[PDB]
Amino acid sequence: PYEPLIDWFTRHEEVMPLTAVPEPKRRFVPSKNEAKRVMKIVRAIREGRIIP
Amino acid sequence: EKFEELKLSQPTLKAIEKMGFTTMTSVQARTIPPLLAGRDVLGAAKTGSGKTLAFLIPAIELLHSLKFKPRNGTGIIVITPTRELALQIFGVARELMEFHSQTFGIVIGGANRRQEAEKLMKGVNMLIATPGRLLDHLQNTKGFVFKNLKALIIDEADRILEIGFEDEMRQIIKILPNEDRQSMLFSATQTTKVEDLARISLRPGPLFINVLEQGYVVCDSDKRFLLLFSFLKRNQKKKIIVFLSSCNSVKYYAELLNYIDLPVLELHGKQKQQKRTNTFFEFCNAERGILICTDVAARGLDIPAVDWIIQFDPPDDPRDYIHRVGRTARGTKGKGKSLMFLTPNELGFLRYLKASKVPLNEYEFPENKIANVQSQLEKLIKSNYYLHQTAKDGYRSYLQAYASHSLKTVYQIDKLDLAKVAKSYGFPVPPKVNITI
Amino acid sequence: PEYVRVQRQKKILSIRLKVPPTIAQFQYTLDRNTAAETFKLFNKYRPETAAEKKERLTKEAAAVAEGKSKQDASPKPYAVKYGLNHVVALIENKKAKLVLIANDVDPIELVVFLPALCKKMGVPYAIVKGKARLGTLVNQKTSAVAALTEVRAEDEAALAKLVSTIDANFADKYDEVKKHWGGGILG
Amino acid sequence: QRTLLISSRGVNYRHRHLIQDLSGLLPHSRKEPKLDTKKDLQQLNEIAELYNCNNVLFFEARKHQDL
Amino acid sequence: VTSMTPAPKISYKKGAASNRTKFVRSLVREIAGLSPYERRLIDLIRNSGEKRARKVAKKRLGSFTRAKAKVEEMNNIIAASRRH
Amino acid sequence: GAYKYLEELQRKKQSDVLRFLQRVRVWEYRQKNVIHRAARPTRPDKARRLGYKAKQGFVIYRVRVRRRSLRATAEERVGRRAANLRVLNSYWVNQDSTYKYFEVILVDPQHKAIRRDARYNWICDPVHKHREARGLTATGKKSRGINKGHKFNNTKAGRRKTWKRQNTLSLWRYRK
RNA sequence: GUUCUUUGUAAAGUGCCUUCGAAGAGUCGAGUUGUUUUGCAGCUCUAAGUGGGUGGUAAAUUCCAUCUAAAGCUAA
RNA sequence: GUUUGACCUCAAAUCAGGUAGGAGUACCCGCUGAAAAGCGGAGGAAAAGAAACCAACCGGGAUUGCCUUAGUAACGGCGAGUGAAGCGGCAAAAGCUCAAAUUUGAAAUCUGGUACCUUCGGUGCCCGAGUUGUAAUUUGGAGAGGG
Repeated sequence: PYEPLIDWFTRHEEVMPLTAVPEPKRRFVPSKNEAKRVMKIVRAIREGRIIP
Repeated sequence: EKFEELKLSQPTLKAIEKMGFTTMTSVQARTIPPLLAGRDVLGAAKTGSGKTLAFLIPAIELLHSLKFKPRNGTGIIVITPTRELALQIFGVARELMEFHSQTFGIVIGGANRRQEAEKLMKGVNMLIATPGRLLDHLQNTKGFVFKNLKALIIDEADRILEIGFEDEMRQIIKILPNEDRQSMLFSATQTTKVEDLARISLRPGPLFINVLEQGYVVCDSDKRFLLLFSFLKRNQKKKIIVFLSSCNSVKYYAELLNYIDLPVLELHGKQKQQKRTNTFFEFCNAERGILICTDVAARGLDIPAVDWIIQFDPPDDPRDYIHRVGRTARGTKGKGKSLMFLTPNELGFLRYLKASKVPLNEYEFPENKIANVQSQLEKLIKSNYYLHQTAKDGYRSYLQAYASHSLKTVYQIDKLDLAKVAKSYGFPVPPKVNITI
Repeated sequence: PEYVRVQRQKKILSIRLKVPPTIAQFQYTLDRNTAAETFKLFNKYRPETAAEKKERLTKEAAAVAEGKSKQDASPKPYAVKYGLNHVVALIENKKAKLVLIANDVDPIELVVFLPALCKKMGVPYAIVKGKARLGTLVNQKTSAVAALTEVRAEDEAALAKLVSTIDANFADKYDEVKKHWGGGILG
Repeated sequence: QRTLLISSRGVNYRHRHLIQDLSGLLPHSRKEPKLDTKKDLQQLNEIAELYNCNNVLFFEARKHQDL
Repeated sequence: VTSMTPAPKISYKKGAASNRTKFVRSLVREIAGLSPYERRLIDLIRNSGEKRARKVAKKRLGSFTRAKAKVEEMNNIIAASRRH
Repeated sequence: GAYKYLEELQRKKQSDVLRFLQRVRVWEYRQKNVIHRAARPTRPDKARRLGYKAKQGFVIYRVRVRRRSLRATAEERVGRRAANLRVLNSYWVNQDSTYKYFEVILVDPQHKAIRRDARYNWICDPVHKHREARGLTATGKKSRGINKGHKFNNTKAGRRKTWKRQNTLSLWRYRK
């Protein structure tokens, strides 16, 4: 037959995350890979392959 | 006599020079020639006499005289009740072993088990550990080089027995070898069940040397650090020492309050002991200063007559706190006003204060006078990675300090709102710490 | 045609049969004005396009090419978050202040845990109608998820009242009928 | 009495057909599908308790050669 | 010829279960609901005891120790639902 | 990530939601052809652990087979149909009393993403022509039974091989 | 071998400390049928996570060993 | 708003670019199969191949092939006869890649078109593909974050 769903496990709420994963450095500082792409464009403009 | 007079290896000499030690305390000056002689010992000494270093020197002498590989053995084994005392003994022992060649480690219930497991798989030539986690590591970790046991020490068997780890200790000693093992143990007082473990441990016949209102402030767990900050600003230009539990929270609160630019001295086991001595000297001579310290680093040294004793964290030994405030009052003719922070789960401690029969004064809190820096705290933690990690470390070591606490009737982790604790540390979401709850 | 015949015969065979209650939480979804204000919120937090990204890159790169190293200062980018594993990744920290969930995904099973997962994690989820409308606010074709974590101080008060609005309109209205087996009525 | 016949995972076909013949012999015996562990044996008691048998029989085949 | 102790290599599968995977499995449990023989199985516990329940579950399964875990799991479900 | 949710939910097949989706989709696929192109993997996690990537050069076919194995024959059908494609792998999705359904990942060695990107350029080798025709796929190696273990002995084709060992005689220049 | 250039807070490696530390399900397996001499295939049923596979071992409410299946490539 | 548009699906293209077939087939790999034939699929080799291995030792260490094990074990109207494998010696030696937790301070990825250029390609621009996940990093022998 059919019957409504039991929510035994949802009703207890986790006050904490699952994983104790340490926070990375790059989440706090300006993005590095952005800056590498910036310096790529800088090298292309120094070679004049990209016009300002 | 002196430490530098006695026969020692030169890196141990460099170590003792850099720890600032020249002279000997008298009971340790007594026990050191039997410590070199190779006899078992028990000993009555005050907590913090330097009695860690007392065994640390001939243990490293034994490891120097044997010169065995890290794969070869473990040898020196240290049993100590408190996670905080374990970290203090470890932090003293680090530079000592660092000038030496051998290996040093930690086994603590509440640490990451795969970490301690991999360190045991590598092998550790000097183990410092809590009694409860040792049964897990001896029964469960495979391939761990156990058969050597060059020596073994117990510290404060009163505190093991008062926690109640003595049956675990009996199972440990029944796992432990005896013939290669020598046993040395320090305990300020003694009981019969202490002496029963002593009769099992001490392999030769040993020679042994034997030598008021409180403030209480009930606060919610979120606003208590803020209220500490507010009360510390209001009582600026008054020297005050704050008692903590975990050295990480000591270092983090010190770095935080120095980032809020009010002058704060730190005092903890991770602090280098010459720097520790410098900080204590500067606090004692400066006479208007903020001192952040743990419980037992404060226990390890005498205290100047202070404007305030503030105890933020839960105590290591509440009985020693009751004796400590009494000896603080009777020693200091200048009035030292003692307070402890409380959480509304902790009021049973109060009736144990009513078991202590000393008077008690409730110190009230105005909700209007709140420093309101918590948004700046959260913006700071979202900004600074370094402060973010130190905040997480103070939080982690704080919760593991609750885990390592004896009086469950006074402190249950199930009672505590970790959301408010994180907001006190300044996290809007509590970070995950791998803690049995 | 065949495909018109099947796409009309689809949604008949579904409603004719009993759907499990972990489905039909979908289409019990957000009403008109609240979804409208939610979109007004998230269009304030559009992510940067590839063209706008490359344009700012060319600006700062021409600056460094002159050099003319102007300053080193930028607060953070704030935007919606839209990668599905990234959306789940922002939960279980928790970091998701609001989550929008598309009702229509053809592999529905990609999505079905997310209401219960934000339920147990306490995250204020809301089921939105149409993943194309998610893709429009995130410069994709479809997105099927929409997480939002970081908000300026100008918008933070609007955020909290939107959360309370959703928890009133979604969590109170549809919670018991979420447990019930939907459909089953023939066509 | 009720009876139970249990084999291990080890089977040769000539090693197998004997168990068929024995199941043909005793009707109060049963012909349960084979157990996983040749080593753990206490569970079988529970199995006999779940089959209400008064004598249980177990066949261990080591290395497909020894019975 | 005397001894040497190797560092014993234990697979990371054999270490333990994480908090994450227990959360994953238990969160899948209430969402998935019960399969129909599990719907039978909870009722068969409640009606005719764990003896007949384990026997029917072993009949549904192949082996016996899995039937133990299945019956114990449905007992955990009954304990999680009925008292709570 | 969300793939662990999909895997653990995927292990509970006769659970109510999965059999609901299964029962809808079997009729829905019954409307369509024996073989056709699926827009996306219905079980993406299973496709990932079989090696699917979502880029050009990855084609997903859905194939219907009547109840060799059924899976290998299902691979052979789409191998015969899309000859330009190379069959990566396949997996079960759904079944009926009349038919089982499989979802097959094929990879084109003509597309320049596949001809570059050296994680997958090996499949451009002409030794990888029709792996299902030689049973070089996963289900092919299972039905050939090629692993390590004493449980693995001389079986069918290898049996003829060791029949070959009994059939040929080896002689040296100096007789031993 | 010469010769021209390549850096951008670029990429990597080793020791120590600290905090973590997630893996192949209609699969494993069970029964039956065919086929082979134990696998394979079909049909039905169908799991676990200090898990699982496999083998010896017993002075026995045993211990120990040894690998990580259900994804892939690889010259001679 | 009876309007307009996102998608999604499905069609159509004398649209652009590619690719499949057939022959041969000594060797190889699958399928079928009698008293081999046949079918299908490749290459210069193919297959297999980096242990859910073998062992029980003072352990060994991907696969392949040779000598030995050995006409032994085992099987078989235990009749006809069938018929291995571990180890050892040698030849040759080579190891690697995914799939699981976030880059979220910026999809960082790629096909295609076009303009040039030093063209088994490169650069630029623009369409697209792609978050229902393309890159970097990590495959337990750990590894990652930091310091």
